[PDB]
Amino acid sequence: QLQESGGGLVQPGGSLRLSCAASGFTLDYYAIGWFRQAPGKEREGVSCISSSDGSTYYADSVKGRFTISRDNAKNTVYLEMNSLKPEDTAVYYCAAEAPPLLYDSGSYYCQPLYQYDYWGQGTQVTVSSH
Amino acid sequence: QLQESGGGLVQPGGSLRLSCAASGFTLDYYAIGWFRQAPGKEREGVSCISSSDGSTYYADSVKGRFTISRDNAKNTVYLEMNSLKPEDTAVYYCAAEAPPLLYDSGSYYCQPLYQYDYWGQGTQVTVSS
Amino acid sequence: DPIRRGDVYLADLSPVSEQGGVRPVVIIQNDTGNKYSPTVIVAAITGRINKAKIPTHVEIEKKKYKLDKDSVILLEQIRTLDKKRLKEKLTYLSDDKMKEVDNALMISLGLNAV
Amino acid sequence: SQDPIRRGDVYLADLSPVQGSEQGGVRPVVIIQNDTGNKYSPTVIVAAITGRINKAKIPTHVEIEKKKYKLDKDSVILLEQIRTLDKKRLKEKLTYLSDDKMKEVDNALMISLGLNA
Repeated sequence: QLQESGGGLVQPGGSLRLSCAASGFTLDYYAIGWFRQAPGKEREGVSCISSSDGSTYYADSVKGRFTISRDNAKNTVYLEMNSLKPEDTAVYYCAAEAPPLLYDSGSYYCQPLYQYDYWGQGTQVTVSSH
Repeated sequence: QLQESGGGLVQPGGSLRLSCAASGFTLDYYAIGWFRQAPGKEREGVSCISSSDGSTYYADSVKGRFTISRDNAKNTVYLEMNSLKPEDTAVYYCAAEAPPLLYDSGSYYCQPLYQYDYWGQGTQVTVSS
Repeated sequence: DPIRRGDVYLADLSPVSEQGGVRPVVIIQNDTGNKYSPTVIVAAITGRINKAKIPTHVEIEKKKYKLDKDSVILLEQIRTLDKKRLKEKLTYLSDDKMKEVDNALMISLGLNAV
Repeated sequence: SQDPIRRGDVYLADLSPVQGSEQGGVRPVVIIQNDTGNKYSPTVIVAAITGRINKAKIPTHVEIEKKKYKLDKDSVILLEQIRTLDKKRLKEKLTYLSDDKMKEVDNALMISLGLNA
């Protein structure tokens, strides 16, 4: 179903690119969310977009550093993460919500409790220095 | 003041006419409600009318038997009580709400916990049966 | 008729991401206000979706409440209506279902903070 | 709209149009939706504020003293007058209500919606 990858260990200031591919359904008709789970803290919606490529939400902690983009030719969604910080260390999840959608609002699907239809397996992102 | 009158003792099936008169001010722009209080029982709005006389309310237990009407010329609001039953035995109060008014709904001012500006000393109504 | 809390009414909601159109709603105002007030408070019901994905939503089965589709009550989509907008009463929600609505309302209006 | 909408904020909001005993027009409102919804949802839940009356006469009304909260007049919060607004209707933020005042708002809100089970 929803396969994600791209995580790793990076030093502060580095960049990564997470990928989220779907097998068996078309992501272009779905709301897509990127969530991160830090140890001991609530799930945080970091970047979400409705099935329309024109209603994007970004968390204020990642505004200007993270970029979400859909590749309808590869049935894949990406989270480009630049200027990474140690506070970005978490397990990152992508998630897809099948239509019909109640709201054309990226922010609505980025709230912590939203139960998406499909979830990725998660990938660890670690940003640290000696 | 706000002064009620017309109570008394009647047998089942009798009739009464209560009056609610104001002195020193006019009731024409006020909302007026009739409330009754029975021993051991709670308070219920019997009949209420807004400042306009299009919206009138009657409690279900008095519909078809009680009639409210304001006599502006006499600065008085009457409650005509027909087909009186023993369950109508209570102390009857009238209350008046000065403008401004929020809603033009008689039922709104008959709800149990409305805080009226003025009210009367009540009149005893006894029916036995 | 009488208007009771938990009743499912067909109401003309237009004009209004606010939900609009002659749509089903559920009475959520207390019963004292449903008797004496000229207005009622209602929550929107939608048939676009069929699952409650956040705890402010409550599902209702069409096989249980004489309904068009499997619908979702949106306890974040609540509005006060003049009673003249209530057209036809369809059914009412059981005490079990209204308890979920009450809980969703507690979350939606943030009455859960201590 | 606003940038940080928080529960208890008093916003100038556009309510036009309404019909009947509903409260409409550009008027002050109080945000009563939880702060997670205020952040992520496209809409907010508000209770209407009126200046036509300034004293609370029923249990679902809460007063606002203008000598405390910077309003035109002493006003009344109408917890029987609730509606969900698209966030674009929120014009200007006037102020916000204190914790003690929102306690009264919460009580009237529980009475209004019959949350006494």
